[PDB]
Parts: sequence; structure tokens; C-alpha cells
Amino acid sequence: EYSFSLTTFSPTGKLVQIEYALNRVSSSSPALGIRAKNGVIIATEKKSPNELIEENSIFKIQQISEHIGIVYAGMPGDFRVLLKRARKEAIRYSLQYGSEILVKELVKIIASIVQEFTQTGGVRPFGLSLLICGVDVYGYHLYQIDPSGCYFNWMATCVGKDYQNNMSFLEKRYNKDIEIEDAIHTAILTLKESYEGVLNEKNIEIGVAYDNKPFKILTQNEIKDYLIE
Amino acid sequence: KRWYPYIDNGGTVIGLTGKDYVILAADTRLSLSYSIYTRFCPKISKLTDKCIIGSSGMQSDIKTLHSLLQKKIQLFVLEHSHYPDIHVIARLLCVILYSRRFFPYYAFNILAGVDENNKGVLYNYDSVGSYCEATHSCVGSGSQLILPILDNRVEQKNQLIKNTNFNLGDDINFVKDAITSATERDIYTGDKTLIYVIDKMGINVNTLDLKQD
Amino acid sequence: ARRYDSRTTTFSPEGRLYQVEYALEAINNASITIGLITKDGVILGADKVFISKLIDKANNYEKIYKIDKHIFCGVAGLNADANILINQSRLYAQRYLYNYNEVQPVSQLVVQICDIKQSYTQYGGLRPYGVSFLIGGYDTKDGYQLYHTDPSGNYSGWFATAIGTNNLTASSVLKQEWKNDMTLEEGLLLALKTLAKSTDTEIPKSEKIELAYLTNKDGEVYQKYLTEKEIEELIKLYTQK
Amino acid sequence: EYDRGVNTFSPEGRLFQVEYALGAIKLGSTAVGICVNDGVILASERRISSTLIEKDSVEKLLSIDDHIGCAMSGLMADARTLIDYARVECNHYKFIYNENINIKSCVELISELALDFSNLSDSKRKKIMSRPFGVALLIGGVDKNGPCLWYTEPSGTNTRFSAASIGSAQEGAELLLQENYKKDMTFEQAEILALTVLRQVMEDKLSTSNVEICAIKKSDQTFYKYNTDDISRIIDVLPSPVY
Amino acid sequence: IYNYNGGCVLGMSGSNCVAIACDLRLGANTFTTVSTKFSKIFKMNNNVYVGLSGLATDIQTLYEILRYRVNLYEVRQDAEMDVECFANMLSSILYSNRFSPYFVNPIVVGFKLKVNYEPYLTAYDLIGAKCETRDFVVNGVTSEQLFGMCESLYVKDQDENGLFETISQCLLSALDRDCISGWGAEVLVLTPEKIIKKKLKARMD
Amino acid sequence: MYRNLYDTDNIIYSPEGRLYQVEYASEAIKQGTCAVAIKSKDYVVVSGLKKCISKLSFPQEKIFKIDDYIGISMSGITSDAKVLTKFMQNECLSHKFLYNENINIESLVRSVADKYQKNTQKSSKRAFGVGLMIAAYHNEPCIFETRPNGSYFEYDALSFGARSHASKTYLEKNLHLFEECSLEELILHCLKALKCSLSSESELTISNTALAVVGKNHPWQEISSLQLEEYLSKVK
Amino acid sequence: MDTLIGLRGNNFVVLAADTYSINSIIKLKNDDNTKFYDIHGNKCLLLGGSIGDRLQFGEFIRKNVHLYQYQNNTDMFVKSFAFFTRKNLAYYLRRNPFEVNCLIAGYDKKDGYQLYWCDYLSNMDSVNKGAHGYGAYLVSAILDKYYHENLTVDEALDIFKLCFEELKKRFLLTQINYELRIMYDNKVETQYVTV
Amino acid sequence: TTTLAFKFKDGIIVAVDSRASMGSFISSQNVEKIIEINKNILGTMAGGAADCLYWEKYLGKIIKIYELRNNEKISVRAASTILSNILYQYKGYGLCCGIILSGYDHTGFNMFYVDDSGKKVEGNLFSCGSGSTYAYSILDSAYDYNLNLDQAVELARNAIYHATFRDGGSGGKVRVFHIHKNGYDKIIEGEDVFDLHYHYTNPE
Amino acid sequence: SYDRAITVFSPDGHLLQVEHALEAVKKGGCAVAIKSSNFAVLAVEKKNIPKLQNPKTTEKLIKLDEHNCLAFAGLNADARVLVNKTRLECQRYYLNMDEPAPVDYIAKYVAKVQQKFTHRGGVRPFGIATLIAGFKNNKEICIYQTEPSGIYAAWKAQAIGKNAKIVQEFLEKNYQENMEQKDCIFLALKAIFEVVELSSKNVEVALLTEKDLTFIEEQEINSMVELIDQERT
Repeated sequence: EYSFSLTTFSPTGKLVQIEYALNRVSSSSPALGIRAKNGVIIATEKKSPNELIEENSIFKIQQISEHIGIVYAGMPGDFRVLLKRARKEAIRYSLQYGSEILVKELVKIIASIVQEFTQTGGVRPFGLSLLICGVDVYGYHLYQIDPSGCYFNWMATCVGKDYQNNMSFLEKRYNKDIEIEDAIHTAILTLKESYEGVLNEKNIEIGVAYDNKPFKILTQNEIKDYLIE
Repeated sequence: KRWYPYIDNGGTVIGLTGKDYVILAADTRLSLSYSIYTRFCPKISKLTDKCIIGSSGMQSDIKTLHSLLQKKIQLFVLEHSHYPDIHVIARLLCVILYSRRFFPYYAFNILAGVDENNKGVLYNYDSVGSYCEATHSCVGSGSQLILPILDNRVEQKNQLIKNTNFNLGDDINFVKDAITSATERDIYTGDKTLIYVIDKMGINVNTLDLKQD
Repeated sequence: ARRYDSRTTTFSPEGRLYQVEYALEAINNASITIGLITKDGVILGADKVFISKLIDKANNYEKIYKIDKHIFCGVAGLNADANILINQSRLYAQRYLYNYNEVQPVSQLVVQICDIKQSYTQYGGLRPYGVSFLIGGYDTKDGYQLYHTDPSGNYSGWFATAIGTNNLTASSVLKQEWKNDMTLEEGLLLALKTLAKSTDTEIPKSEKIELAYLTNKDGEVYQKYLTEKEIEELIKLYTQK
Repeated sequence: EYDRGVNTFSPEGRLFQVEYALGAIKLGSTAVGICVNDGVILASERRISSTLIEKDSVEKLLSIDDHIGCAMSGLMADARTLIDYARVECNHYKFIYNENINIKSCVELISELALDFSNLSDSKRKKIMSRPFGVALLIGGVDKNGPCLWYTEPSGTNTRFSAASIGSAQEGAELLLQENYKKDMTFEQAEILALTVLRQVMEDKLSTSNVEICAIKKSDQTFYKYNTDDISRIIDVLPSPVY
Repeated sequence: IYNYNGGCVLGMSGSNCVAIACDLRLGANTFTTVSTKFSKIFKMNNNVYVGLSGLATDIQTLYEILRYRVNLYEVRQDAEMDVECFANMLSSILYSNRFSPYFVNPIVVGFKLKVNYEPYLTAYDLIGAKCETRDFVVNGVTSEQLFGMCESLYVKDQDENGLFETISQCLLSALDRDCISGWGAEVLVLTPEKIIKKKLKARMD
Repeated sequence: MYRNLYDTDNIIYSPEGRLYQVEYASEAIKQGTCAVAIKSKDYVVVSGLKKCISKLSFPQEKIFKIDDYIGISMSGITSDAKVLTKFMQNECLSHKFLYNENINIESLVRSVADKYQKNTQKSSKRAFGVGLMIAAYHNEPCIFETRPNGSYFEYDALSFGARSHASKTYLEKNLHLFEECSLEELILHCLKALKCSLSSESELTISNTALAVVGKNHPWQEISSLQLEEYLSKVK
Repeated sequence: MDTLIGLRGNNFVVLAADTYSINSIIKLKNDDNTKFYDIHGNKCLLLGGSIGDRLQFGEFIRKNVHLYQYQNNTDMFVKSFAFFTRKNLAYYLRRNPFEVNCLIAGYDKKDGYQLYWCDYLSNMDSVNKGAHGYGAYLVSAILDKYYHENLTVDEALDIFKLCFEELKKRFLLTQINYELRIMYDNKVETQYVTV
Repeated sequence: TTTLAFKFKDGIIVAVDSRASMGSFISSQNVEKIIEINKNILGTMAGGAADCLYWEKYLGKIIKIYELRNNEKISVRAASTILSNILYQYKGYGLCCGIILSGYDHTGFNMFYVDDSGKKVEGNLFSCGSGSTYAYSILDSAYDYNLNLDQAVELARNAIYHATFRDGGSGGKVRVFHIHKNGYDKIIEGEDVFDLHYHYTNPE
Repeated sequence: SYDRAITVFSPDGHLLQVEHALEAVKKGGCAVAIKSSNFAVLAVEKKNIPKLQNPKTTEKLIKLDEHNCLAFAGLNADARVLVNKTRLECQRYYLNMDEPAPVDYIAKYVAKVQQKFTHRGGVRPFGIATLIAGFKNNKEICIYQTEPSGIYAAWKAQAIGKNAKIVQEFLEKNYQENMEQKDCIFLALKAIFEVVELSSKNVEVALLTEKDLTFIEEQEINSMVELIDQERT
């Protein structure tokens, strides 16, 4: 009696609860991911409400493993529970198969978990959209997990608030062959003048790949070399 | 050490029938494998006003089996507003032992009583539940010494089949003589005996004391 | 409390089911997939819905999936509820091989998967799967086949189906132009012809619709397509028909 | 059914699903059972309006055992579930206890099955019945202590009736039995009384293919459905032709 | 490992090609032979061959389990499974049944595919002990008559034609020395461009 | 102060603090027949007026038996009473099996009142709407009464919803029930409660009023149809 | 024990068995027993071993195959049927022993007449000839000496007459009666012979 | 424990003894080795005392349930397969049974034999028990399938007498039942047969 | 929901959930069967788009055993579950009783399964009405018919599906007891009064006898539909 789907259909043919979940991700902090020819770049502005929070405490770029970086946008409570199941599934694959978890095998598992909450009775859909990036033996990849459960093999996109006009930057400032260093310059511009904000400094977290190097999260002084231009 | 959970506490139960009466006699000695715990442990427990039951296995599977049978017999008297016959108690007791067929109730029991106006019936079985309507039975440590004695009075092997009359006055004295022969020969047979006679008007609790060897 | 029960497994006063017909019209607004059976093999069509130009559109597509080395389907509906059914179909495609040491016929995998769709509209009290795909393959007992499931579960065997959006105009093309016996080359242009007339266009944009074909050469090759192989098919379409 | 639930008490002090299901027991074929000191006679109707039916597969007088014979009323599909549970429990009783079951005890297990919403024990937890059984039985037999006749309802109130009537004409046949049933009656006095009450409240005639009475004698203690031979000699008696 | 259903497998690694050989004896009892066409090598992938050795009730069972898992992983990745992920999979499948073990002594012969190609030969045991060997590897009932046998007839890097003769004489000289195995031989030498299923007229004794 | 919102569940509490779902079941005991029990110095009698649904039907039983000295008489729906009368019977039987003494009457009523409490907290289960007239003799004569909610009241005289306002006043002014050592005068007082709380133009006691006595040496005896109608039902 | 001879030709499959039921090992309970579990899809299965386990497994494997042949309008392939019963023996090996030996034999329209062979455990393998029981040590040698390629039914029955007379002469429990299951040209006939 | 079965031109003739011993001591001589199931099907308990008597009565519960649900007389083949399936679940638990089910179904006079591990064998001249082999060999010289009931019940007594004479496990009173086409007749006890004597001395 | 009483009682006495499921049978493909002396010819109605769906994938006219035919009407998607649950018990009876499942037991099982769904918790009632034509324990052929309420009954001839009143009323007049083989299918194919289509590509007939089900080819069905239109004028 306590398990019945709350995300039922509608007479227009759409899950209203799923579209209601997309309004939550469309009103959160912007999260930008950009793939390149020699690495993948993921960026996300960190809205600082005050100077009391430690910038090294809260995070929007976590590590799934030594080569898969994740970036969320939306509910921060629903991200830590999805991150725990992402790392637990990255270990079960690494326990059976000695190699590293592939991005297509990881996204297809997390997509099966976020979709399960849309149909399981007694629960609400996940109010967030992820941005999974990572170095794979089949090349670089970047996926985005929609709260409905579907995933898209993206190349360069944003998922936070104002994801329509900010995405137009990548429709013109992005080629099919861009290096990693050139991607950082086009990623900062999509978060500096695409929004009014404030002078973006020490509030933007960027994750790189560095041509098959382990997943490195940029520091507050490392991004200063790119924030000056 | 493996802890064998089966021990024979001795004791014998004698059973006779007739036309309107059954006699269930039993010694009252509860003993260990070689020592004697006590000299009074009634192996015969009444169930209804016209049916009793005796047993001679271990004392653990006797107080439990008699209380388990009395619990089911006290449930049937109120769910049907009528006392059960012996013909229906034996079926209830046949399925109780099979419910614990893998860990059998080490207690050979005897069912006695009368159902109709006269109809003296008796029931004896093994340690698992093969009830059979018999006319005379003995169970216990002296099951092999008393059974040939009772097979001479009820059944016959003589040429002239004498003793056409078997009244209650003489049949009681025979069981008092048969239980005395068990004490003089078997070791586990006790001293105090409870002669239970079930006639058409109830039961009797006549006693007798045998040799305290 | 039971006041929040939407009653997804309850009948209507007209005899039909509300959640089944709601999901049935939900997949009618999704992309259109083309199904086609030729003498050489089966050919499945698709239609990549446009989101932006930042999609890869060269390595993979989210419309035609592979169940086994001889069974492939084209999802036409909610893409979220389809991945759980493709994962459930690959397991049933391998559970038959593990239990019988033989390839599973396509006529049995549809029954193994439509019962999963039917069971959601039977008990449990959950919403039905809002998807229906053109699952088709090749068996050793009856040749090439193509089946079309539904969100309720009543599947059916076909020859040419074009479910998704604008099915009325799409089925009218296959009803008159599908010959009884077509080759692989002529059949590929037929699925391309009924697809250009479905999206109210004249020729595809080459960064659109994706196809696939089986054509068992005694080994069930199952060759998919690339963005460059579609150019040769688009040229043959523009030449005569 | 509008957001009330199954277990909900009314302000007058009664269950909603019980009184809502009590109106369904007055729609099936009528029946009548009479319990006299000599035996128990049951009766019903054979509504075989559709001539294409085999008229043998449909029977409103089934059997639970050789002792107990019962009728049906209300939903005919739900009656086959209670009778199948009664045919098992009564037969399971014959294995635990060598004697036959009593009607008073057989009715209790059937009455306990119609109220499986607030139970907390076993033997019924394998399939908890959500809705109450909309079927009123007319259980009767010759177990012991003379023949009896019981009548159950979906409410669980099982009252022992000396002569009752269920079905669609359960109200139109109660006035006939309340004034014509005598205390001391034989089988022939009860067989004709079981047919005259079925003649007033009936849209058809009492031919051979219309009634299917059955009797459970007291001597042999075995039910026996009356065949086409015994049913023809009793309808030709006509002890009270009135119109 | 048991004398019941005897048999053995062996894998050799040449310069750029690898070869795997096995017998074809389905021993009913210990000293009995009821079949001479029991191939103990299976085509698990296009370039990842496996060879099972031991009891026949676990050889056919582990092959059906591996085929159920490899096909479930190849279609999920839309690419063939390599050897490193397949080799560690067998080390977990065999360990997952440590209480009720599968009486098989497998072997894994297959190109690592680094465009490049590597030998990557390895074997296991009854419980799943991984043993990476860049050179020859052997497992089975004739393990005692093949370790020292191959130690004297093995070169560092051999060509395709030389590896088959080095592995045929390595198996024929050890199968005739064992009594519960050796009713045939089927060496499967494979190069990165082609495979060869060459049979041998072994001593039918 | 509402009967449409705070009414379709056992969980919802009324704004003034009431529980309307269990109070509706408490009003179900006021729909059945009446039952009066009198406790003397050494005896306890239970009188229960049965009910006839028709002229041909037999009056259904009201007084039951639980053990050799424990007897009840329900008031309300009989289908829920069969669950409690089969639970109390199994509790007294298990006490005679696990142990050998008689079951404590206070511990038995504590176990049956907790059965009501378990069916008042969950949302799927409903409250047992039936009153239990537990009257037994263990070492001192006792009479208990349960309600749909867990409650115990070692009462001395009662009634049960049919004409309780006419029977309570008859017993509230009668304090001589204790000193009435004679059992014959006690059963007349218990039968007088049913006579003074009967509907108009109705038969007094035409052998359809169950009466049972339990006491010091008296077990749960049921008065036959040849002992009460001769003098006990003919004094008035 | 019980001899289970099975010979597979190029266009036929002949199965031979014992018609002696040995319950209470000292004596023979009944002659002309039923060991073959004929499947509706031209797949005559033949079991052997204890009578208690051959009946609990031959029935279970027949209804499980008849269910698959009825759930689908097709018939089961002999290769799929041989590996299906092999899986049930390996599955029912850890819980129940099932001391049975089966000789799977049938016909397919894509692989010709096949014949398999099993053991106490699951040891399925396609063979051209095979045997079971204690009599396998006296009949597996005759089949090898007379297995001329491209055989025929009239010559295969001559091999069995040259085989049944061998078990009657130099075997412990001399079997006299036998039951054959010729499967030539989609016509499974039961030609039980004696001596 | 010696049991019999005949399946003559008339119905099946079942005959048993009445001895029940425990090692080297006789418990009772009045055991009922014939346990009926229905009006036509009657079983034959053997081997264990109550290890099979419970299932013979348990079969009566399953058959009587099916006898009413389908309102048709069950067959002996169905009564045998049901008893053989419920006995196979207790294979390695410690049972010891031998049961010969016989009756009259819709298709002739069927007869079966169920063992402990469900070895359901159909035949015409079954027997089981301790002294089975002795009685099994007497019937091979006189079972002709065309013998009238007069000389048929004598063969059942002559076979059991020779089985209770050589064996010590069996003995006691001899019972012989005759399954009719609509029920079954009975014969109760002989207890002492002199088929080869003149009261001279002891035979050898 | 989950363990919730879906099939509840209406305020008047009827079952509103079963009444809706019974109404779903009205919007389904019709079917009709007819019993004879020692055989039983079935007849189902189908409708499919031309030049597509050639074998029809055997929607109706399902086999349960070697001599147990079944034809349903109503929710075609639910027949995949009801038949599989029936065919499983058809083999379980052959495994426990070692006898082929009679039609008396199979029909009592389908009515038991359908009644279990209108009484359990959290389940939707089977909106499917069937008819089982098989063999009894002896050589007797009886045609049953199970409605979604759970009640079954034998029939000499019955018709279910879309508007099962007019087709059943026509069968109540010209039904003879021992009809001939070629004459009984003449009456079965005379039931096209419901579906207004005289094409042979809509009705599928069968013939069950000698414990083997034989279908009917399109050649003999064309000559049989040739006499239906001529009999009208």
C-alpha cells in the first residue's frame, strides 16, 4: 500500500513529474563540459553565498575513479547518493574485470539507476543532471544524464540555468579539432560574460584529463593562469 | 561425546480387554540407566471420563506427549461440544507421532477405553505411529516377559479351549499376578502399581505395591 | 495514506485502460522508426530527433540497438523506459543460449519481453513502459522476421511498419510501394523514400536518419551504417526515386 | 469505493464493505432447505434459459463431503472458492480425526474465511482475500446430534435455521416457510413442502429440467442428488395446486 | 581436476602468433574411451581462445557460463572483449564458486591488441589462481609430463610454421606417455590475420 | 469537528483530540443484544439475551466457554468475536501445556486487550469492534470488560449497549449483590436485569436467554433448558 | 545394471535397451519395462539406471520439452534438446544425485540424425555409437568392428543381432529380451526382439 | 510382510499375512496389511509399519479431495503417480516402504507397485516384503490368468503358506481380498494350514 | 497499487471492476465453437491489414495439449499470460497424475485463475473471455466457456466476442445434435452475421478429433463461403 508510482503519465503523453524535475536543474548553477582532441574539460561556477564556506569543502567535480570525472547540476543531496552508487558500480566492474570501468559501461549503469526511481513506487525522480567525462581506451568521452534516465553522447554542452543562450556560444566558438589549452579559454568565457554575476575568480572549479593523465582537478591558483585572459 | 538424546527410563504398562471393560496397569518407577530416581511417577494419565493412556519410554517424551495430547483433546471438547471417542483419539495420536517422524517420540504408548455402551477397545503401537486395534498388549522394559503370559489367557494354544468366562473379578487378579511376575524377573519394573479399570461408569484408581528390589 | 493512489492498474468505464492509452499516445509524439523485410534481409529505419548540433552523430545513435548477433530492434518512444527493456531483452537473449545451447528465435524473444510489459499493467501498481519497438531478426526455422510490440503487450508479426510519429502517412507509402520480393539495394531506398515523405521533406539532411540491416550470409553479419555510407544511399534516392 | 478503503466503520457502527456486499446475495437462483427430525432436504432452481447449455455443468447444489451438502447464492464464481476451501478443510479434518466433521464446526471455518481482513494467524496468510465473499451458503448435513441446517452471510453471522431460503426470492419464500413448516415432518412431508414453496416464487413451472433437489438421509448419512426418476414422481404429487 | 574424463591443454607463444593445443578424449570412466571428438578448446571471441581441461561436467558448464557473460559484455560495449578483462573475469567466476568448485583447469590464449599484437598466455587452477606467463603455459592432467617436456623444446621467438611443429611434437611426445589421455590432437595455431585448425594423427592407444 | 476529513482512517486524529475511526467501532457494541454479569462473594453468573432473526431460525449463541473456569459473552459483530474467542482459548490451552497451573485471569485479559491495541496503530488493520464480558474464577471471582481500545475494568455489574441505560440504573442501586451468598437469589437478580431492560411487547425469557454460572467449586456450567425455565424464569 | 546400446547411421538412429526391471535386486519384478521416453518431436530419449530416478527425470524432461513444443508452434531441435537435458542433470546434481544415464537421440531438418551420450554426471558429447551400463564393456567393441561408413538400417540391425547374442553368452546377467527404436525416414517404430 | 497380487480373468486378488516384528520379537499378530483407499482402489502396506501407513492414509486425503472436485472416479495410474511423487521427496530421509496399489479404473483392471524412492512399476504378478521371493515363486507354476475364483483364492492361501513357512519375518493370520468390478469381497483368517500333512511327524 | 483491493464492491452490490473487465470483451474479436458427436469445430474471427501480417502469428485458436483447443476473445495482450499459465498446468497434471489433462480440469483451472485475480490484492482482473474445447476423461468432447467473472459452464455451441448476443441467438435455432463433419462447419461458417465481411481472410476454422487438431485450408474455405451469399438471396 506504500509503494505506487507517483510519476504517472498525463493525458498529453508526458511524465509531468519528469518535466517538473527538469525545472529544478534549469534553476541551478551552470555546469559546462567540453571535450577536445587531447582531453576533456568540465567546468562549473561555484556560487559563493558568503566567505565562511571552505572552497575545498563543497565540490561540484568529484572523482568516480582515477579516470572518470563527474559534474552535477541541481539538488546537492541527490548527487552524493548518486555518487556513492557510481563509485560502488565502478568497483564491481573493476573487481570482475581487471581493467578500468569504461564510460559507456558506467553511464549505462547510472542511467539504469536514475531511471529506476522514475518507476519505483514511493520515490521521486532524481532532481539533478550529471556530466560524466573521462579518458577511455576508445577515445575521450562526455555524457550527460538527463533526470528522465536518457543519456546523450555530447561533445560540448551546459546543463545549469540559462542553458539555452549560454549553449549558443559552443554552437559558434567550437570546432571539431580543439586542443585542451584552447578549451579552457572558451570555457571561462561561457561563464564570465554569458552571465552578469561578479568578476569570476576563485569561484570556478575546472576538471581536466591532460591527454591520458589521471583526472586532475585544477586549484584556485592554477586557474588564475587562464582567468587572466 | 555426541550426546545421545534417547534413554530408557524403564517401566511397563499392561493392557487387557473384555466385553465392557479395559484394564491398564503400570508400575511407577522412574529410573536412570542403572540407578533409581524415584519410586512414584504415574505413567498413566487420564484424558476423558472413558479413556486413558499409558507409556513407557523416556520421561521427557511422556509428560510432553501427554500434555500435547491433552491440549488437543481439550480443544476438541469445546470446538465440538462433545467428548471424543477412542476411535477418534487414536487417529489424532497417530498423526502426532508422525509430525515428529525424523525425531521420534521415544515413548511406546497404549490407548485404552470404551466408546459405546460396552465395546472394550484397546490400541497399541510402536514409537512412530502404526496403531492397531489389539485385544491385549504390554509395553515397556518388560514387554517381552509379560506379552507371552497375556497370550495364554486371551488367545489360546491348548487343546481344549477352556476359560470361556472372563469376569472383572478374576481378570483384575490376573493382571496383579502378571505385574508381579515382571518385578520378580525384569529389573526396570517398579513397586507401586496403579490398576486402572474403565467400566461403563467411569474409571478406578486401584493401587498395589510390588517388590522394591 | 491511500489518497495519493493514481490507480495505474484500474480499468475505465469504457472497458479500456487509462495508463495504456496514455502511454500509447505518448510514443506517437516520439521519433519515427521504419521496419522493412526484403528477400536479402531485414532493414530497420530510424529518425534521429534534433536536439542541437553538438551531438556526435558519427559514432553512435540512440535509436537502433543490438540484442544479439541475430536480433536487433529500433526504439520508438520514451528513451528512458527503453534502456531497461533492452537490458532485459539482452538477458533473455542470452538466457536461452545458456539454457539450450542454440540461438533464440526472434518469435520467442518478443513473447519473453512483451510479458514484461504486460505484467506492469497487470499488478504491482506501477506505470507502464511507454515504449514500443520494431524488434526483428533472423531465425533458422522461418527466415527473416519483424515484430512490433506495444506498451500493452499485444505484439504482431509484420513485413513493413513505420510506428512513431506520422504513422498514417508513413504506412501509406509502404502499403503501395513495398513489393512482395525486394532485393537489399532496392529495399534500402524504399525505407529511405518512406522516411523523407514522413518528416515533410524531399531528401534527408545526411545528419539525420540511421539504418541497419541483417542479410544473413550463413553467419548473420548484422552491418550497421556510418555517416559516409548514407551519402551513397542519398545519391541513389535523388537520382530516380 | 471512493477513498474509503475496505476496513472502515460507518457512523452507525457497521462495516462499509460488508453492507455493500450484502446486497449481492439477492441476485442468484433461489433455493430452499428444510431441516426436519427425520432428515434434511435441499432444493434449488435450474436456470438453463440458454438452450445451448449442457444443463449438467451448472449445479446449484454441490457437496462438501458425504455428510454435508450445501447450496449457493449471490456470486456463483465466489461460491466455488468457499466450497473448495470447505471441501479441503472438511476432508483434512477426516485425516486428523477419524470421524466426520460437524456442521457447526464446518460452518465456523467457512465464516472465518469471509472476514480475512483483521486476522493475525496462519493457514490464511498465503492468500489474504481483499474483498468479502458475496455468497450466502445453505450448509446442511447429518453429522451427529441429529441433522442440522446452517446459513451463512458475508457479514459472518451464521444462524442455524430450521428452514431457510436464499436467492433472489429469499423474501418471497420466507412467508411460505414461516407458516407451512411443521415441527414433526417425514421425508415425504418435507419433499412436498420443498416443492410447493418453489412453485409460488418461480417464473417457470416445476418440470424435471427445472428443479434439482437433493436429500441427505439420517440412516445411511450420505447425500444423494435426486435423479430424473425420483424428481418426476415428486412433482406429479401436487399436494396444493393453488392459483 | 580428476582422472575421470582425462585430458589436457597447452598454449605456446611464438613471435607474433600463438598456438593452443588439446586432446580429444571423452573418458567415460578413468580407463575408458567413448568419444574421440571432444574438442576442449572454445572460440570465446575473434582473438581470445580458451581451453578448458578437467571434468566434462564443468567444462561444458563453464563454457556456457563464459559464453553467456562474454556475449552479454560484447553487445553491451559494441566491441569485442579483450584478453586482460576476460582473463580476470575467469579469476572471479572460478572464485565465486570456491565452496562448490568447478573441476576445470582452464587456459587462456589470445592477442592483447595493444593495431599491435601481444601473446598474453595464462592459466588457472581449480580455485582460480592467476598465472601470467609470457612464454608457454600448460594445464591439465598431463601437467607433470608437459612442464619438463616443453622446457627442453622451446625457443624464445618462433615464426608461424615453426611454432606449430614445436607444439605438435610437444604434445605428441607427452600424450603417448600418458594413459588416460591422448586419443587425438587438435592444435589451433592463430596469427593476427588467420587461424588454422590443424588436427594430428596421434597414437590411438 | 469534522466527519468527512478525519474519518476515513485509523491514523487520522480529530482536531479536538478524538479518534473517530475507533469510536465508530465502539458504537458497534451498542447495536447487539444485552448481557449482564453479576459478581457475588463466591460466585459469578453471566446472563445473555440471545437474538432470533426470524421465527424459523434458532437463537444464536451469545455465551461461550474458554476454559474450565473462564467464560466470555461477546456483544457486537460475531465474526470478530470468533477471532478473539479462538485466541483466548489458545492462550489458556498453551498455559496448561507449557506449565501446569491455571492461566492467570489478569494476565489472560492483558493478552487479549493487547490484541485490540495492535489493531489500532497500523493503517491496514481495523479495530475489533466487539465488547468482551470476561468473567472468571481463578482464586477470587473477577469480571473484566474490554473495549475497542485497550482497557481493563474489574467491574461488579454491567450491560452491553442494547438497553444499558435501563440496566445500569438497576444495578447502580443494588449493592446487596455481594452479601447474596445464596446462588439462587443471585441468578434471579441477574435475570431481573434482562427483564427490566427488555423491549416493549416482547417475550420475557422463552428459553432463549443464555445463563452460565462459575464460582468456587462450580466450573463454567451452562444452565440447561430444564432448570432455569422451571423456577429461575418463573418468579415473575 | 541395464545395457543401453545406441548406434547412429548416416540417415537413421537405432537405440537398444533392456526390458528387465530390477527392483529388489535378487529377483526381476516385471519383464517388458518402459525405458524409452518418446518425445513428440522425433526425439526418442533413452534413460538407464535406478527405476526411481529414471522415472522422476524422464517425466520431468518430457513435460518440460512438451511445454516448449506447445508454448511455441515449432518443435525442439535435437541439439537444443540434448543440451537442455544436460543442463538439468548438472542442475540436479548438487541437490539430488540422480544416478541416471541417458542416450539422447533424435532428428533435425538441418543437422541430420544425431545421437548424444551422457553419464552419471553431465558428460554430453555427440557420437556415432555409444553404450551404457555394465554391459557397455561387451558391446562397445562390437560396434567399432562393424561401423562401416554409410550404413543402412538392415545392416545395423544385423549388428545388434551380432551384439545381443554376445550379451546372452558372456555377460553376468544374461539378457534375452531387448527393445529397439528404429528411426528411419521420420518413422519411429518399436521393434522389440528376444534372444 | 508377504504380500500378493494376481490380476486374473476377474479382478485383482490381493493377499497378505498379519505379522509385525521388531528384530527378534513379534509386536503383534493382528495388523491390517490391507489399507483401502476408495470404493475400488485398495493399497497394500508393506516394509515399514507406519512409514507407509501414513502415506496410505495420506493418499486417501488427496484422492477424496480429487474425487469431489472433479466428481469422477480416479484411476489407479493416477493414484500411483501421486503416491510415488510424494514419496520421492522423502528419498534420503530414512523411509522404508513397499506399496502395491490396485483397483478398477475406467480402463481395465490396473495394478501398480510403488517403492520407497518412487519406483512405480506396472505389472500383473507383484509381491513385496520379507518373504516375497518365496511367494513370488509359487505363482509361476500356477498363474494361468484363466482360473475361476474358487481355485484362485486357494492359490493365494497356498502361496502365502509357503512364504510364511520358510521365512521368519512373516507369518500369523492370512488375509486374502478379492477386488470386484464394483467393490471388493473379503476373507479374514486361516492361521493354520495343513496342505501336506496327515499328523504323523514333522516335515523337512 | 501494491496489495490494495482493486476489485471492490460498488454501493449497490455489483463488482464495478469486473463489470468493466466484462465490458472489455465486447470490444474484441469474435469467436464461436460448436460441439458434435465425436468432434468439435471451432471458428475465430480476425482482422489484419492486407499485404502485411501473413501468418497472423496464431492470435486465437491456441493449442494446450494434443487434444485441448482454446479460443479467446477480448484483450489479446492478456492471452499471452492466461494461456501460458494454463499450458503450464496442462503439463503439471500430466506430471502428477500421469494422464492427459481433461477439458473438465483445464476449464476448472482457467476459471480458478480468473477468479483468483478478481479476489486478490493489487491485481487487475483478466479482461479476457475464453472457450476451451477438449476431451473429458473418457472419449467425450465438451466445450466450456469462461467469462472474466470466474464462472464457467459447458455448452453444446457458444459464441463470444463482439456482440455475442445476435450470434448466439442465431445458433440457438438451427443447431442439430449429431451434425455431420462437413455439415457442422457449414453452421460454424454461417456465423458471419456478426462480422459484415464475406471474405475468407477474416474467419479461421479448425477441427478437433482423434486427439489431433487439424486446421482448414483456404481452398475448401473458399468453396464454403461461396454458398453463404447464395443462401441469403
